[PDB]
Amino acid sequence: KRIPRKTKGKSPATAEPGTSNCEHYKARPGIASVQKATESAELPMKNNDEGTPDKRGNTKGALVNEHVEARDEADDATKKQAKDTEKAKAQVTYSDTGINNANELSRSGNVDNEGGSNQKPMSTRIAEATSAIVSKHPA
Amino acid sequence: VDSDEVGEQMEPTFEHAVMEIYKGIAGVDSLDDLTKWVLNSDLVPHDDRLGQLFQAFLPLAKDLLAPMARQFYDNSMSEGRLLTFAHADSELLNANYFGHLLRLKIPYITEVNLMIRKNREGGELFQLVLSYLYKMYATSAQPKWFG
Repeated sequence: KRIPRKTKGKSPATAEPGTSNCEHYKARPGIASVQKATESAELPMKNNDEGTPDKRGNTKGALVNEHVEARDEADDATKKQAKDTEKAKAQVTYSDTGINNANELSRSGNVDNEGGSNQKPMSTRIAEATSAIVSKHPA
Repeated sequence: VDSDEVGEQMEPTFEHAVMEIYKGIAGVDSLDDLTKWVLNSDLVPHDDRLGQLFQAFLPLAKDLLAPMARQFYDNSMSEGRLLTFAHADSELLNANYFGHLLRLKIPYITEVNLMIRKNREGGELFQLVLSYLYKMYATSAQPKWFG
């Protein structure tokens, strides 16, 4: 009973002759090592929620070109790979491969869902567009 | 002369100075997390992580321990002949030690004593990682049989 949430959300009987444990078995592949490797590889995939609206309607993310996004993310993945393998230069690189990939894109906060730029947040666009209609009481 | 004497005579003592080494790492946040990030579920730590830790441990040993020892061993040499111990020949070589430099070695597995003994500063895992660092600061040469 009373399972809490995790996200704010709102709207004669002697000893039997067979039981014992002392020693005399060590798992060869390594139970703790395999267990840690499983713990590592068990993690859910990352959430890439850029270019998606907030609740107010403003697409979340940084303001820079999508190709720059792709290159920066490839570089960041290479750097994180180098850190994970504990070397100054990563061996499995995602950037500066032999392939020409100059047409690749990604999802930044620069473009909204209409296809237009994101120089202004949608709240600001809507507010300015609605401000050009309001009248007032006569003097 | 005990092996710890040259490191104990400092306001932050040497082992206390190296206990704060986990701040330089990319992220550890605690000495126990350092001992867990270094060697896995037995000894024989990860060589890459041990290297990342040694690159920080070294400047503490070249800039503090060597200058302090260069004066301590002179003060000791002034007041008579003494039999002095150390944890690595580099300690007696960097700090310019005068006398006979006898490397030595024992017929046991020294790494298990670091778990048997209890009341040492920092966890037993920290004493052991410290021993690994000294062993990595060792300038390979024949230890030649303490007997």
